Amino acid sequence: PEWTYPRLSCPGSTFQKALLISPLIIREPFVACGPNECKHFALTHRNKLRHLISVKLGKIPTVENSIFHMAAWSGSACHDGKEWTYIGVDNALLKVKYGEAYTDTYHSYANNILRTQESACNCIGGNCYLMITDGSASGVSECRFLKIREGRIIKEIFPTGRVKHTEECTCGFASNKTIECACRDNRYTAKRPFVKLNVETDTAEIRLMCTDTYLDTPRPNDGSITGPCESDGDKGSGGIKGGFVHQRMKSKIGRWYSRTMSKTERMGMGLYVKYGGDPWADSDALAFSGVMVPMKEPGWYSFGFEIKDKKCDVPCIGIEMVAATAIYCLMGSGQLL
Amino acid sequence: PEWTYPRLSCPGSTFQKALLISPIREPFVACGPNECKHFALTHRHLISVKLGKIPTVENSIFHMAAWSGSACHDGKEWTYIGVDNALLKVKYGEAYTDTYHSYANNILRTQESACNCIGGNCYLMITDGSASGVSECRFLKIREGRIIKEIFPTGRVKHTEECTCGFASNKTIECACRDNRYTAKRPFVKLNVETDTAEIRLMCTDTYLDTPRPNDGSITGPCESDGDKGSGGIKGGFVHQRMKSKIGRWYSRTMSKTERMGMGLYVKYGGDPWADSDALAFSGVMVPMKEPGWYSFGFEIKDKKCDVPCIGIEMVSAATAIYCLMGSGQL
Amino acid sequence: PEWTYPRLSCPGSTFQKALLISPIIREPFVACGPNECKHFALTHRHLISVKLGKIPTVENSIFHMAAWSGSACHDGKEWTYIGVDNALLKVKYGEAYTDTYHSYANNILRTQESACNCIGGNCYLMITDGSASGVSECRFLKIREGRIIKEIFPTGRVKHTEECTCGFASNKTIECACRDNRYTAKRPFVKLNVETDTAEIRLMCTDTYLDTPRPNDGSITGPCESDGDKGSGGIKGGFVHQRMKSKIGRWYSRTMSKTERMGMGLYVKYGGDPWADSDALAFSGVMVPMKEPGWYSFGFEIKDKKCDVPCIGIEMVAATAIYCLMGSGQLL
Amino acid sequence: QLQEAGPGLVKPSETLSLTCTVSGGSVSDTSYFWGWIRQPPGKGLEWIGSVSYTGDNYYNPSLRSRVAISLDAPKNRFSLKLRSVTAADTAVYYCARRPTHFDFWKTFDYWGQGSLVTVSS
Amino acid sequence: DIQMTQSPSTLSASVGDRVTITCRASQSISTWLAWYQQKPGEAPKLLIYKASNLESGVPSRFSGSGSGTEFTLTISSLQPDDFATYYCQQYNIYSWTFGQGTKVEIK
Ligand SMILES: *[C@@H]1O[C@H](CO)[C@@H](O)[C@H](O)[C@H]1NC(C)=O
Ligand SMILES: *[C@@H]1O[C@H](CO)[C@@H](O)[C@H](O)[C@H]1NC(C)=O
Ligand SMILES: *[C@@H]1O[C@H](CO)[C@@H](O)[C@H](O)[C@H]1NC(C)=O
Repeated sequence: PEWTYPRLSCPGSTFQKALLISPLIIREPFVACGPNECKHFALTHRNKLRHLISVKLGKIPTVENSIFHMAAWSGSACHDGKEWTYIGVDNALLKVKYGEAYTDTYHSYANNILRTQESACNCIGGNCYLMITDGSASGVSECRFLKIREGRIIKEIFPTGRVKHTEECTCGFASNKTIECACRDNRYTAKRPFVKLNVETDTAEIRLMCTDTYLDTPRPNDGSITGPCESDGDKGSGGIKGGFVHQRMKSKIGRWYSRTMSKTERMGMGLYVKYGGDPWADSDALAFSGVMVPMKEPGWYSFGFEIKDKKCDVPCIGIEMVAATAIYCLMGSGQLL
Repeated sequence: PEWTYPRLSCPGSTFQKALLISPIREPFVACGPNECKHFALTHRHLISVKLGKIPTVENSIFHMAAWSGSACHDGKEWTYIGVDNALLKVKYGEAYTDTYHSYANNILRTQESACNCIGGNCYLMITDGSASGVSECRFLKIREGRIIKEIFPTGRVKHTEECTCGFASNKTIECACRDNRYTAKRPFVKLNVETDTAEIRLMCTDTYLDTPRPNDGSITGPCESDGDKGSGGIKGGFVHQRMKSKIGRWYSRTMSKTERMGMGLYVKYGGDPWADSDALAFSGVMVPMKEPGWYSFGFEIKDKKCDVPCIGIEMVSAATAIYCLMGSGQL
Repeated sequence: PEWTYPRLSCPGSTFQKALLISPIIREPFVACGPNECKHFALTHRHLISVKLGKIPTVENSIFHMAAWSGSACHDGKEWTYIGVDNALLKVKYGEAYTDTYHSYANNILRTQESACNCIGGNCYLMITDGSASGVSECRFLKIREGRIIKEIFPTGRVKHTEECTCGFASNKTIECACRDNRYTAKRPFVKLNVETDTAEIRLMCTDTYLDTPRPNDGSITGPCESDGDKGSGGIKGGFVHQRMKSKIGRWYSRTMSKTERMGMGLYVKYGGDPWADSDALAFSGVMVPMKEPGWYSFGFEIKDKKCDVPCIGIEMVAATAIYCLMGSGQLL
Repeated sequence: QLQEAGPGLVKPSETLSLTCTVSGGSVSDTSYFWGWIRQPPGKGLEWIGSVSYTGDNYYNPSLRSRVAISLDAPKNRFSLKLRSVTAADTAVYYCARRPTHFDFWKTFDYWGQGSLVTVSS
Repeated sequence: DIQMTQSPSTLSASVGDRVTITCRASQSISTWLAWYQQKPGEAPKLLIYKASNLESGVPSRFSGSGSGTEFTLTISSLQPDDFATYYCQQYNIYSWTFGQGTKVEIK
């Protein structure tokens, strides 16, 4: 019973299909992992009866298997090394549950729809960092990072940079000093905002990703936004949560991202990677690693998580398929098959 | 595995919906270190599931035959209590440990809630005598499954049933009780656990808590008086908020004065309910008036360092809604 | 926790039904670690697991990893799960994916749907890669805490080795009874060292012809090294070692029928070396009557507090049954 | 269209507050960034920062510990606040406006006149 | 940040002469390099947008071009009204940094 910390990633260079869960009626799945177990979280099918539930990863989500953590139309989960944090929203209120007990709450700031990262959150020591957001998807939507300690909200972090619209952030650790997040951006652009959160200084900054590979959906053709790294290109309306994990090697940080194949519908799902660099100021295209999901199959939301091995962490990306969950992980080397 | 004690409550000032369990009767919740269990009766047996699971036959464990019952945890183990003219049977952990006989040769009943354990001593309310008339309650002190002492209350003991109990402090247990036949005003029990002595007096509060009820303040009389609408009734929710300097008291009430419909949450801080007529503040609506809102009960969730007051509500088989003292702001 | 070094077995002379489990699940096998046995099988496609003794279902099962072929073992500290789906073999240790192995022959990579054998922290796994009706080499992978640290290339008769059933002959030796498609009805036998990580395969000399379809024992008419009549297709047979202080007993299964996959008999021989001993194995009894199907048969061992219990199971078409070395007398 | 006003003198450790008045356009217009450029005497230009009505805000990282920019839409103006002014901060402070037109293709099309601020005891 | 250098830092040129000013970014800035004309006593006036384009109202004597790291501004015919200090900035990644600029003296 000791706090988790970011650790260097398990050796490997590629991703492969790891596990598929394909049948309760659930939506918007995610996975979160503690020191020795992974849980598959989803919301049980906006509506007062919606709930945040979980089953052990590898189980089929059924009523017999599922534990109901809290009422919620949206939510997240974390593990700080001593216990699980369950977070969710049902104006709107955000509730935080630690282990068995309800602890703090947070009220919509925008007095508008409140949502959180639909993903595992990121804990260092006993401090869990959660992205929350509100103001409506149709316009300006501001995100904040809540620093949660044993279920209590101790600090609210207001970001600088491009903050007019940040939603559904997929976060992971780049290093022991920082959390980075690949965010959704409705209304304004095909480029995902990228958040850098300094955990030593509890300071966040957001800039638009510079890469010419557009990651949100719908998107214009890659390389087709003749503007400075910061500009908003076409097809801003719509959008979807992207997968994103870090590969922390002793000397380099790899960054893995998901994208749909469709520039229109949410169809298929591809995997992209870049090693090293600094996305806020780096226009180079991401390398294509392979196809996680075929174009004839649904491919909606995707998320990152990391599996804890005994002495390293394994980056993994999950994909929602309207909904079944496919898991891909950084195991070994070679092409994704 | 040390005995539990009442602890100060977790900082917060309001209640919010926490959890709904919905597709059994007389549901309640009891909690111990590192777990909560949802209890209910099988339409008879006392059964339970881990809180958060939906009760199913595969999930439910049958603790004992019972048409009435309760449960407790003393820090070392679970106490399961129930009735089935009937006998009270007490189980501790896996073994059946003791019994208590009927005393008025009538329908023996218990709290249909969690009981309150301090140290190894679990305080259970039992009652007999029949609802349509005089019904004297007694408290049993149960130690490691055995009935060590019976406590006979003073004060207004004419009729006490279905008591929702909790700790006001480490030196006393207070209970918000049902009162059929005679009044819409709930009896309030103060049990001294240092002296195993109890007194019962009516809550003086103008905001009548039982159902059916008269309008607030609609009875000119002393705190001690009975008023109208004594026939019919329902168990109220009740929890304490134990702060370093003040004791908060939270209560539930149906919205309808005539029917078991809706459910509101009321609160008052400090004072002495036996001699304090001031109205309870309205915190909010737990259940809309178009929904059942029937029985409610208190329980406390144990955090690592503090306790969280919670109130659950029965909704007719029936669903269970849980509200808890998390955060601050309106419900 | 510590490593699962193999131990001498629990005394007894014969087998009987230890447990039967019966109501799309295929190719069952079981494996045991300290204080725990799991029943493994594939779905029709994941490697799934249910605790041994429960009937496989949804509620009592887990989907451990995607695969259409796989295996499992426990090293004394954690469970290792293996599976494949130009398929890639994945290795998972506990909950983490730890490594992979690519194709070699670039064929249908398959493994041992039986059990993985761990000594110390080193788990030995046989993998097969190569058509069906043709040459197919096998290799042994040495896996440590989920990582592949060594690939072992056998000598001897290696033209075709498939779907092996492995167990320990001793602390310093692993032996496996392998299927042979295309070339012979006789079953190949591999002897694997662990001190030198060296494997060698020779055809079992023994005139029991432990496969199906098989000839009568009028094949041979060739030195033990004779790939004679039938062998097309084949069945995944298996065996366990008895490991006694003074000698190694070897318990093998054979389809009763020489044609289709019907019935199942149990055979035993004690001592010697199957690579150069033509004497037929003794018949112990019938595990499955020749009215009922009897398909894959895996070996596994159940760990007792002080000793190991050799057990052989079998697939019915699905459902399975376990036979164990319990006491003496005859198989009933 | 842009005009600076405020103290022409602060002493070390004091906060400098300069306000740029907007006319012929509006700070409430989401298509523009408003901001400040510094020019120390004898030196070239240093960018300080810029803000938008949409909430976006950027600052020079070497300075972004001591600086805040406020877009005071109700009075159609904006201001620069610099804490702990010490010495090297003596400069002409200019306000400017940057349209995000076409696709963020422009850099400060409109400029103020500038206000020279001396830092002295 | 991106460090930008301008050269020549001081320029002596005649009326009717041709002026070339070069910006050297330490990192690629794609094609987003802006140029300004600062007459002494005045706020800098923008001349050039995306390396070229040319700001409306600029005398057509001015034009820029370039990509990546090396960019130039030229004045087709230098006139006394072109006396100014000229500056350029990265106009891609944030932390827009200006070079020291150049002084253009007209003789
Ligand atoms: C973070 O610091 C802890 C200190 O014990 C160390 O164990 C861990 O490996 C470090 N992680 C990374 C990614 O540097
Ligand atoms: C009194 O209550 C506090 C609450 O935290 C608890 O820690 C303490 O043990 C209690 N004392 C006794 C003896 O009841
Ligand atoms: C192998 O050595 C270990 C050493 O602890 C021993 O426990 C084990 O029983 C040995 N193997 C056999 C077959 O007895």
